[PDB]
Amino acid sequence: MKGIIFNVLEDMVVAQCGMSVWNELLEKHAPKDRVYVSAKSYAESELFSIVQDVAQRLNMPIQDVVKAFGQFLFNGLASRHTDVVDKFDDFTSLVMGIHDVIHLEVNKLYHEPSLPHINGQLLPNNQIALRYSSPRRLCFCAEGLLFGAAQHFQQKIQISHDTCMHTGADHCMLIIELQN
Ligand code: HEM
Ligand SMILES: [Zn+2]
Repeated sequence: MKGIIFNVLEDMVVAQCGMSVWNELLEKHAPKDRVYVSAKSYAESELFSIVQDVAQRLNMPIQDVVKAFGQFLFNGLASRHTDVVDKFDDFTSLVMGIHDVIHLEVNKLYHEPSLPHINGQLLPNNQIALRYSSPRRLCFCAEGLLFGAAQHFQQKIQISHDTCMHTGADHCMLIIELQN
């Protein structure tokens, strides 16, 4: 888990709960004197432990917190990597470009990143079928990021997530319908 993800999480937690809460979370869940360097890889367990704590504090499902973070995360990534996002003229182009374009540019900018397996099909009814697979099981973060990307492009969307790893499947299937 690259530090940039933790950095955007910090922005969210600090903005919503204050720096003392963020530092408390780091004391509880990260090694002593932890500082998240954007380019460096960290144990994904640190991220999950932090988000698990937040979710339990709010008495919410962890996956709803993860989805909220995902939506927040798109702007966090877009802001830090504007050149990458600027490559896309619309929502559909971005989503269909996750596999080819995003994956490439991240591997160019980061040392040994851990990216999900994402594959998109544009269907003749102009729905997008997005397959997700990852050991991290962060499909709800993916769902959140898609909504974030939709907001960015001023595009309204609906997502059906009727196959999911969290129920035992070896992948998730996110059907994205663009609406008016
Ligand atoms: C709708 C658009 C996107 C989706 C669905 C998506 C999906 C994801 C997900 C779900 C993760 C969590 C890791 C995992 O699941 O294994 C991730 C990680 C990541 N994504 Fe994306 N992403 C999107 C856009 C972007 C963009 C625009 C960038 C720009 C650079 C980006 C760069 C990254 C980076 C740097 C990581 C962390 C990799 C690591 O921790 O090693 N993503 N992505
Ligand atoms: Zn899923």
